[PDB]
Amino acid sequence: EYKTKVSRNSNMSKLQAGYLFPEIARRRSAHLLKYPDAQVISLGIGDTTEPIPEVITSAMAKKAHELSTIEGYSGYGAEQGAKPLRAAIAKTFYGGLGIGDDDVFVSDGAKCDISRLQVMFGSNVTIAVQDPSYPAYVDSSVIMGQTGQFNTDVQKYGNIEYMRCTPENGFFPDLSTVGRTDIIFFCSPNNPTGAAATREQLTQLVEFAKKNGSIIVYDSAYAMYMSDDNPRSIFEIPGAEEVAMETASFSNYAGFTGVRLGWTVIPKKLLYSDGFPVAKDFNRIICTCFNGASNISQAGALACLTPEGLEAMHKVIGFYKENTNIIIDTFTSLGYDVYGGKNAPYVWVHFPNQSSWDVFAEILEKTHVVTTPGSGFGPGGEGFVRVSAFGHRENILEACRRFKQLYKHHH
Amino acid sequence: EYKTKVSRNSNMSKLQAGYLFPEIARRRSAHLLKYPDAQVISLGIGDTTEPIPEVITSAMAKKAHELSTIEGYSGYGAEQGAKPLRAAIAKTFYGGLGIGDDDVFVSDGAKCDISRLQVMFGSNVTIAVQDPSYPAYVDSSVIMGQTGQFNTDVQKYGNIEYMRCTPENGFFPDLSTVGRTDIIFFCSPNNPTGAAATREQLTQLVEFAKKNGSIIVYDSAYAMYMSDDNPRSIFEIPGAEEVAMETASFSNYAGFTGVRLGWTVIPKKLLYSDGFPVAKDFNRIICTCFNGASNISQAGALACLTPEGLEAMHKVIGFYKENTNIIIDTFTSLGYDVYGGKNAPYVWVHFPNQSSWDVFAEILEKTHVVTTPGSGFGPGGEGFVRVSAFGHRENILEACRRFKQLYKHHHH
Ligand SMILES: Cc1ncc(COP(=O)(O)O)c(C=O)c1O
Ligand SMILES: Cc1ncc(COP(=O)(O)O)c(C=O)c1O
Repeated sequence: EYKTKVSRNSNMSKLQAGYLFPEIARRRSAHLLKYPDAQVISLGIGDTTEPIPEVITSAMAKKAHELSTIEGYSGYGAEQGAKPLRAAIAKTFYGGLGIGDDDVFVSDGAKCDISRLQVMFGSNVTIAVQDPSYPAYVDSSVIMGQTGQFNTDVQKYGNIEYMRCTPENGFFPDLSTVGRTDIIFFCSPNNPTGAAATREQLTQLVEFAKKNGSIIVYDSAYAMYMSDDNPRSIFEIPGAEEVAMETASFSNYAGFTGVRLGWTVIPKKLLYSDGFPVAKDFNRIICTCFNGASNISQAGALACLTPEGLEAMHKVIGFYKENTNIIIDTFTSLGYDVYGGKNAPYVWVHFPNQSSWDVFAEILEKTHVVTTPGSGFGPGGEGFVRVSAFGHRENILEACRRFKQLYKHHH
Repeated sequence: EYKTKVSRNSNMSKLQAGYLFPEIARRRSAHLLKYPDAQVISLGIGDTTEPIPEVITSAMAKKAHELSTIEGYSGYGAEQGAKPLRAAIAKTFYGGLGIGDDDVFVSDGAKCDISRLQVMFGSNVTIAVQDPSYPAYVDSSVIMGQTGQFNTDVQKYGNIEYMRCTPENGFFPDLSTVGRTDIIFFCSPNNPTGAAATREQLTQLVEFAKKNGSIIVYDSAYAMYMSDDNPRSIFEIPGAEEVAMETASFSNYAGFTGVRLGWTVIPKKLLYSDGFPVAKDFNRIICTCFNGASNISQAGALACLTPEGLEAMHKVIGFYKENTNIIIDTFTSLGYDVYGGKNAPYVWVHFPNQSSWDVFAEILEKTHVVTTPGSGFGPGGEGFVRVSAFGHRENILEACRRFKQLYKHHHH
């Protein structure tokens, strides 16, 4: 066979396996070939299942129709997003926190922003992550050349600072043990533990970044699931504006997982060591590497941030929070240590003396329920399994009855 | 003021100015402050102006409504795109060229794919570009670290092979003079020159890439504007499957500039030097750095690839081709050497012995028409201005009447 003379990107070779979620999808597909009539219930990837509220879809349908008219047609939009949407985001989520419309950048989702932020930061920064955490932070770091190879003894990539988060520390790292890095990725409520940092803990985090001259990338994608009285935005901590940016999404709030609409906020006072504003470089990246979120998706997001939109999202969130309680009760009554579920739509279940890939396979084989192995979120995830609360009520109820039946005489 | 201790990305520092199109927007604004009552006509950025066909927007509205129903709701899609859409793309545009559904990757636009491909290739490859060409290829290369500093003497970033395309070489590089690189970005019909490579030229291109062991990134975003009998896909050249990929969009076909939907095709036989298939690394990128094109946008694209969708896109394209003819005739009758226009919805007008930024400024100053200076597309664009044919008919006719009044004493 012919081969080119182009060298494969050595950062791609570093990656230890495929991305977590497609690999779960692969195993689900294999299972369905093995048992074509299996009634599979999917609680692995956190994919929303309930319809998008009509007030939101009507707005998208209306925009689509307007595109067929002379007066309603629009072409390229500003890569930063429509001004009225940036304004609605700024006031709805950051009103009174000193965030301006120009600090908000509308994206086609938070996953995409994590990678565009990483292009911006470039190959020469070092990163810290919660351990466990959402796998995109680590993988985007490897892709951009910020790391060494995967070390199989400790299950870590070289040159990444993995901050230890455990049941024992309430899933917040001991910052006195964490080494200095350029960037700190911090998710609250955290995926997969469900842990939400308190005001005191976030104050420690900002003080730590300030002393270290670090940039916090704060992921608030589950913040509207907060039940405890904790801050929902990093900008609620005075001084955050000098050290932090925030990324979020409509995915988990309006069921926009397939519609594609999120945002990032980068404050005016966030500067590199030469004084250059970080926001200006992010603007260059989005003007060069992106052409804006879909106009229809933007029209949907605008409808979300109205009294009727917020009421509709609140209801959807409430439904999923009810699902979470069902799942919590099931595993608790079976005698497992169960974490999270209070401030997030998933639960983090401890399975001692088994690898989480083995647990995943066993649950899928015996109950036809898809979960997420905890090791997929980093080495501190080993021995845990994440179970999503996103599903139709009847499916959540059925998955729990399957779990109880399997584990009742054994645990 | 407080500053972090994080070093600015040295590749961002390398960039010479802002992206071209935001810079034009800046000058347009400043012009409106100077002339508050001016009736500005924009023939600058290639932004579509006519409504999307109803057959297509109806499909998008229907999908939106379906998302409000139990049965019609869908969440995350395959990051690679809906299978029926990959299948429709593969058959409509590549039927008989040996492209499978699994070789097609649906995106939210060609501009985004170019930068995702650049993340995949990484910082250690070298690139070649047409000179002139669409500025994202160069700028994405600088951002990824593939270049040296900008040299102001020659107006070029170090370590990029700029392949000069001129009236004297028929707007196709003299490949015998082009140095070896890893990647060759090649756009046909070309933006900004409008030139479409012939079957013979593309054959030379594939032969060149094969001998150099290069990967061609073929940009066909204007291929449906083809009037001459020239190939529309690189995969029409036997051997292309070993050295080429293709990136395209619905932007210029259905007015999807704001809707956001494109694709990239990477064939099975395209391998890095260690035998690893390039498509597998692109798949890792789009599964890690992207979460799929919008479901609504995909439903619109699926509706494009039907008898009714194709007829409607044909009509839209035909309207812009007629605008292009109006513009060509105007500059021709004014005594200018005018290029492109035949196979693409823009015209590449020669203004020799002037700086193109100066010509840009003069046209805007006197006629209130925005164009694009050729040097925004690289040093090989110096001496030319690109004029877009995207506009309402009355706006095209009015711009042409203003050009005629501006330039009537230049030639007899
Ligand atoms: C922790 C976390 N970060 C980022 C994302 C990416 O979200 P998006 O759907 O907007 O691309 C997700 C998925 O919802 C997530 O759970
Ligand atoms: C030559 C060329 N390539 C790529 C693009 C990007 O297209 P988009 O992101 O709208 O799909 C354009 C603009 O239409 C272009 O002119």
